[PDB]
Amino acid sequence: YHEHYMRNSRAIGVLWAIFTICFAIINVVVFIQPYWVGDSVSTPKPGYFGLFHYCVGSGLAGRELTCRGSFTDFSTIPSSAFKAAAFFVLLSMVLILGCITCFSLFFFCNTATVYKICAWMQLLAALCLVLGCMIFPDGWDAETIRDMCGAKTGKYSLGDCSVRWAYILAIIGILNALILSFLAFVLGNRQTD
Amino acid sequence: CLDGKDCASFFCCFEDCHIRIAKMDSYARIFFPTAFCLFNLVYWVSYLYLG
Amino acid sequence: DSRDYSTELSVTVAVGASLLFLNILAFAALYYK
Ligand SMILES: CCCCCCCC/C=C\CCCCCCCC(=O)O[C@H](COC(=O)CCCCCCCCCCCCCCC)COP(=O)(O)OC[C@@H](O)CO
Ligand SMILES: CC(C)CCC[C@@H](C)[C@H]1CC[C@H]2[C@@H]3CC=C4C[C@@H](O)CC[C@]4(C)[C@H]3CC[C@]12C
Ligand SMILES: CCCCCCCCCC
Ligand SMILES: [Cl-]
Repeated sequence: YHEHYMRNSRAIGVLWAIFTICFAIINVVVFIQPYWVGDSVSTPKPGYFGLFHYCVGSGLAGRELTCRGSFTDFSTIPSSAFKAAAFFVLLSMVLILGCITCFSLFFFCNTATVYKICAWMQLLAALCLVLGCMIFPDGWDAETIRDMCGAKTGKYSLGDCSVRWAYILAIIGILNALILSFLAFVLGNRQTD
Repeated sequence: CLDGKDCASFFCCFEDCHIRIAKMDSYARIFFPTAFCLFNLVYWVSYLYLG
Repeated sequence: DSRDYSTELSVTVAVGASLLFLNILAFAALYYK
């Protein structure tokens, strides 16, 4: 019985780490790729935008997507809500990367202790991602986003635009972070036996 | 509960840890290279490929 | 261009559901005594 116990624990820990790396990739992708919201057929003017970066069409029956925005320079971010959301998503990415670094502690530190460490860090990353996703719609009142989507757009109001893959992928990342955190807690309590 | 463990018994590992400080250099020989290598991978992929 | 993002939202959901299903399978493995 004990050998099966240890084998299942080891394998499930390996899968947990694999999915942790996958969630870190997801967090990096959503943080970088600017496809959180996008135009629609009824939108006055095309483009897309993410946490900080935004590309907007010139509006002459072509693309000419002029692009502007960078987390390094906070001046060009449209709104304070966007700045807060970008900072929270960055903090979540740093936290999950810290857990992937803390995987190195398995040589020396006790397995339960490091499992609880990454459990808490993944939970904190999930909380940060939740706050980022809840705060990001608050900045839709910005003049750039309103000029893009239209006058009907507003605070926590999608309007004419449509959410693109990055937003739903961030929500999926939130769910993944919660389940991975609980998984890490259960594994840490399970190694103790 | 899930494991019959109270909040403290299930979440915080405040039962051992500090005591393990003599092995601080032991962690750093693998913690620091991992963090730098991980930082480079996100840095270079972000600027070269993702954007 | 077809300015429709239904397809991309669709694929994003399939991958997300796959990942979540694998995680719930990990829970099925551990919680099973
Ligand atoms: C592209 C991004 C790449 C990012 C790079 C990620 C890599 C990050 C750096 C280092 C990883 C370090 C992993 C070392 C894991 C070593 C784990 C290990 O030592 O074996 C046992 C099982 O552990 C465990 O079940 C814990 C499981 C550890 C799982 C983590 C390592 C798997 C990495 C698989 C690679 C997948 C990549 C795929 C990405 C697409 C525990 O030992 P032990 O009883 O003696 O101790 C008891 C104690 O009292 C004294 O040590
Ligand atoms: C210490 C280890 C564990 C974590 C390191 C976190 C690293 C990868 C983080 C910290 C700050 C981050 C940067 C912060 C700001 C920007 C500007 C943005 O326009 C592109 C991404 C970029 C360039 C980030 C890339 C990733 C980054 C370098
Ligand atoms: C395919 C795009 C990958 C983006 C970088 C992933 C880094 C994951 C954490 C090391
Ligand atoms: Cl940038």
